[PDB]
Amino acid sequence: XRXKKKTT
Amino acid sequence: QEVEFDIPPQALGSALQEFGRQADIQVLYRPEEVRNKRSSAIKGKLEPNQAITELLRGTGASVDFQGNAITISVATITEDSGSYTPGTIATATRLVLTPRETPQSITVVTRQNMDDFGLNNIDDVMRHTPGITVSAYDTDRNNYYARGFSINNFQYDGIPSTARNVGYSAGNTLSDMAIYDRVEVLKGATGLLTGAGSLGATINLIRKKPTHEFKGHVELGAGSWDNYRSELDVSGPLTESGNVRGRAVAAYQDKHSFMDHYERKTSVYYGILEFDLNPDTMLTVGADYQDNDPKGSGWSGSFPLFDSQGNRNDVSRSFNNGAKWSSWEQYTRTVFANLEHNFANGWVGKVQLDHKINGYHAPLGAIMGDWPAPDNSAKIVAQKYTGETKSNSLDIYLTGPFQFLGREHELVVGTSASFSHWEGKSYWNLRNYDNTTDDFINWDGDIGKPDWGTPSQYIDDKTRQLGSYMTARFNVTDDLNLFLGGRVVDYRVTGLNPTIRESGRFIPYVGAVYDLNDTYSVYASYTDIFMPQDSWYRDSSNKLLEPDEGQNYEIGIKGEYLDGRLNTSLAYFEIHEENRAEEDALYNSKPTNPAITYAYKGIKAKTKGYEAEISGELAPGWQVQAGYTHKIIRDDSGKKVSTWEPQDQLSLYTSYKFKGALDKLTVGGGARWQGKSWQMVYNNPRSRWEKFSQEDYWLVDLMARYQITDKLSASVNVNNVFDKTYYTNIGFYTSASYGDPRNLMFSTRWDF
Ligand SMILES: *C(=O)[C@@H]1CCNc2c(NC(=O)CCC(=O)O)cc3cc(O)c(O)cc3[n+]21
Ligand SMILES: [Fe+3]
Repeated sequence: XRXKKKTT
Repeated sequence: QEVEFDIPPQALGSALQEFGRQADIQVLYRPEEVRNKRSSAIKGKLEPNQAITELLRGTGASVDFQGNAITISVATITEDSGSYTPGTIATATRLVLTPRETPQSITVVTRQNMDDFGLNNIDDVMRHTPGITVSAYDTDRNNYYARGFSINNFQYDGIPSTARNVGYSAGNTLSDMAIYDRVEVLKGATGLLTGAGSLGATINLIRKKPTHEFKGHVELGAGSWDNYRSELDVSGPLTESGNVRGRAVAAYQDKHSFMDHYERKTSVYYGILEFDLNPDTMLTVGADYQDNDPKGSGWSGSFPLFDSQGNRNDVSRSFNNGAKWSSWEQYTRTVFANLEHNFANGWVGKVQLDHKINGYHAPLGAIMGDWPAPDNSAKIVAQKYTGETKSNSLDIYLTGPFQFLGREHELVVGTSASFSHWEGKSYWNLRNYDNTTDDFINWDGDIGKPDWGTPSQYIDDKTRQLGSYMTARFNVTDDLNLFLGGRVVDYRVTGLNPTIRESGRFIPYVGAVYDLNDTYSVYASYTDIFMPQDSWYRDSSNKLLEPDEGQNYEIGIKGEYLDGRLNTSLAYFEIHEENRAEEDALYNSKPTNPAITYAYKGIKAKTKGYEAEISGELAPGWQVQAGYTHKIIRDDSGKKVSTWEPQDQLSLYTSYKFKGALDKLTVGGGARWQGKSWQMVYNNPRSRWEKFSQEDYWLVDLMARYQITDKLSASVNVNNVFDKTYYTNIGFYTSASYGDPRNLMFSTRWDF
């Protein structure tokens, strides 16, 4: 759970 | 005073014990340094100092006189050994021990093994390390499995890396081997010297040091998919007196791959100096640098698993989801200074400073989501991640011998400190550009590059890490040795998110080793590690989870032959974890607390398995590195995790040097096998969980080399001889990644 926003 | 002596030839240790009686002196010696050696005959009325030197003739053993007692010592680099087995390891406790003396799982890949099989970066090395499974995330990012856990602990001459978040990869996973002597993987729970870290294993990298005689080589290479390589190594004394020594190495590599519109070029530099202040004091200063610059980088796999409406996608191994302009840049550089002093009582202290930079510059663009569409169209998710980590480390330790009951023991006492700072920018608030592409089938990565706009999220994280440690090895019998040790840590992290603070954390080290023969020895150990949870891992009450902690219970037997030219080991392990961050669908189905939407649960997990490996000389000129590993890891409900890591695995790599008139030829090879693995994935369009399985598969490589001139040599490596089509990743964001097709790499080395 690395704080990145992919599609989300 | 002159004493009268009479001591005939016998096993060295008996003659030392009898020397004390015949000289009225106390004798302190390590039985393991002495079991191999044998005492020469002495007869006459002699001075004690003169008599002891005559006794120890032809052994090269030091004698240090202090008080009314005397101490005896009978004392690493893998470069130019011809061996696939290590000499001595100081990774576990700092105490310089043999594999058989160490009560832990530990695996070493040697300079010779690296040279022989042309392993140029850390990835290649792991893909050849017995108990390790290499899976992919995307083109410029991989994962190393060990005993059911991902490896987050990367050390460089003992100094741990603080750039730990793989969401922002910055070099750890693609370090070039040109500057290192060897790479050791210490398995289990390695808290004692690592401090704060994760479970599974620890990767420690040892840097090359300057020689005292001139030595240098140039190696040029070429491989499949326009893959070029160049390296140069130069070493030796720089003054006439030889009080200074240096070493400089430069390497450059540019290549493509079986995947479309993708290339990578790496540039590395390294320089190290040694200074002799007095006969017992040495200063070392050094600097290094590497730069990974790709183009056509992929993100979240290589291609999506399902199309617009589910079904199943079928694409060639050459397909790459990444845009032309997509790049995951990762650059590393270090500046360090070491200083060791030898003290009068056989004691030696060391001080090492470290300054390290881990940075990234990743403008990314790839097709992700359930694509293609029924009209052969798709969409691209484009984001940008840039950042940099500056990390300053101080570590000092002292190590030497001490007596208790007429026995010689050795101790280690140290302290460390670390100050690091991670700053980062993230862009996903794009100034509206077109996501879509016309063609999915014939995608060559052709799409425009967007205006990134203003930063979406800022990261600004400061981390202090303190440590204080002590370890003892008790010499309670010739056959028996007991380790008692431990380490206390203070982990603190300040920044934008709330402060994480752990004071007075404790990590124990307990170990024993018993000797059965001059060959086999049994051992048991108890080890531990913890890692404070990241900000977003919170429970239903918006409270942070307690640090992820685990223990390693190990028992097994080790072997040694040809005084250390061969080692065998068979071990049984068991890892108990607590505070494992998992889902909690109970809350996630119907949230209650307005301060959090996605919450976590801290649960327990348990790996239970065993391991068997062998390395070194099998016959005069016949070297081996091989292992078998079996593992099963479960939840606390009772379900399997890390199912993508196979339960059974077998690795074997060998080489033979020819005899007679053809002692200029060398032939080698490798064979890698793993058992079935699987991932449980969710099909979104069709609203179901589906199972994806990879069958058991073999991986064979072959090798041949000739010593042409006397200085000039040539080699060939062929990886994946049988062109096995197989996968290296499934469940990672509903994506997939193929494994490397047939491989070739040719080489030429000069040696000045
Ligand atoms: C956080 O870890 C998220 C979600 C779960 N998995 C995962 C990983 N890695 C791991 O969980 C460690 C074990 C494994 O090999 O899966 C990779 C990570 C990569 C990136 O960048 C995103 O976006 C989050 C991914 N996460
Ligand atoms: Fe990510």
